[PDB]
Amino acid sequence: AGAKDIRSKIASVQNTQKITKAMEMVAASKMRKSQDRMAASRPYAETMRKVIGHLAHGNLEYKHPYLEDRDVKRVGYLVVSTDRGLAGGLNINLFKKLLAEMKTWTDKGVQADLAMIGSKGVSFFNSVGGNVVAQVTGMGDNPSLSELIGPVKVMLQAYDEGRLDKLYIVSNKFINTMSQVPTISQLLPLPASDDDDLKHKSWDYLYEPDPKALLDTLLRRYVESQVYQGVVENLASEQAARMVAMKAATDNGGSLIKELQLVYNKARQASITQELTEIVSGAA
Amino acid sequence: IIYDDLSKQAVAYRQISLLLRRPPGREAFPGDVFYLHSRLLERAARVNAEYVEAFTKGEVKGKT
Amino acid sequence: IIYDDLSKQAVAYRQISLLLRRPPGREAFPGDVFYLHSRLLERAARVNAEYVEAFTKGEVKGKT
Amino acid sequence: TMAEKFRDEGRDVLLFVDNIYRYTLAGTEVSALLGRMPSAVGYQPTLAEEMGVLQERITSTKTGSITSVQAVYVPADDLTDPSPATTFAHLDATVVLSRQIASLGIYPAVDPLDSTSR
Repeated sequence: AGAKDIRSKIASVQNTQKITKAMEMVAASKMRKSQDRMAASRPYAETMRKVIGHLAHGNLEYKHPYLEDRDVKRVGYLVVSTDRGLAGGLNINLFKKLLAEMKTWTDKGVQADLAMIGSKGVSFFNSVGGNVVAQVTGMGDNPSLSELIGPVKVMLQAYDEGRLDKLYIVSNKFINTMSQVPTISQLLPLPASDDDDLKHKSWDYLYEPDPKALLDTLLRRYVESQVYQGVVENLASEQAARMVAMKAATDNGGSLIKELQLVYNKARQASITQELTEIVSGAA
Repeated sequence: IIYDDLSKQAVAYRQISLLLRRPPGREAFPGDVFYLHSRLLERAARVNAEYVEAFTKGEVKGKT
Repeated sequence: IIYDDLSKQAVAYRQISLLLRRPPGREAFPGDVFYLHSRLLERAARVNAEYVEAFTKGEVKGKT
Repeated sequence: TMAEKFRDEGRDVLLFVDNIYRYTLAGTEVSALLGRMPSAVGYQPTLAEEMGVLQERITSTKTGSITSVQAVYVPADDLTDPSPATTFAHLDATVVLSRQIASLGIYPAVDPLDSTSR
């Protein structure tokens, strides 16, 4: 206490307020860049899904494993997490939703396996003891498809090796700048698209060499593309959440300056009074 | 009874007291600024029937 | 030697000084409260063997 | 006392005081000169009476009225300091001018959100 210590504390809270304002502006720019890199991703997945629709439910159809269900004996999850803190509740809402559904599945007696994108989830699911089978970390704000090939290769290999019976991606969805929501969505076996086989009879492909070999790589590339899209959306969601969290923190700092200043004024007055009384009452 | 500002009474008493050179205390109020309000508000009371009888020379019975 | 709360010796000395009407300094402490503790604590010392031999008139030699 | 003369003539008067804080400070200086004991933050002991004996002479009356517009200055930006605290007990309205509203080129530069009247 004493006016000087409080003036120092007020200086440091004003400094904190400067820092969090800066981080708000930085996140507000990186969010626009992230949601641009998000839009540049759609064409590839959209046209590849049209091709998969043709080869799957067009005038002919194939018995490829990834397209039809089986007995769920265990599940795989691909978990996207942020590499950096100060995002607010983003990671923990997601992990709680994941834990709830993993509990559901383990009640039915089916195990689950986790592949991690991002280091926050890695540390969390190590501390909670989940089964983490593969991971990639430290992508930051330069996500690249070439680094996702590892973990999704692990999970696909384990799928067609029969050791997984369903596969999910758990990630945030950048719905709007003010709202993001954790979603767990299935990507194997392949969801039934809003498509009709009637349109297919118009024409068919010259498959080189043959459709059974092409469809495999199409589905693998498609799953990779969707894991990548989930990662980029999670990144844009992270930027938006950091922006709003730093807004909240800057207002919380500003509303605390005005308490510390009441304390400071009270101490200033008290010291003036005590000193001047100790002078005048010592005289004579 | 409603004392409209007992802050302004304390200020007026602090003035009367500093003009008589009495050593002030915390916030420059005199030493006995507690006793000032204490002997005042301690008069707001409820008195029993025997006190009313004794005070009023027996005119009033059984009222508090 | 362990002096338990010199900060209470200073207060007893303040009382004595203010009752003898000596001029108060800061926090009403007398001016010479530094010279009070100073000449107390400067008795803690380590004294060389020659001082001991002088003091004990040669009865104790070679010990500090 | 000149405004009071205009009031006695039945008129409505308007009295500007260019800084009431300096009236308080002149009171403190004179009080120190006379040798009276210092009060709450160094202010004279008679602070609230010295203010009230001024602020109480300017009121409406069955024959006239004096309104007043008083420039105020708050030491250390502290609205708790005894001088602001004593003056604010007497003010009715309060208009705050703003550098910003003037930078927008809008005049008068009164701030509607901080300006207040009871």
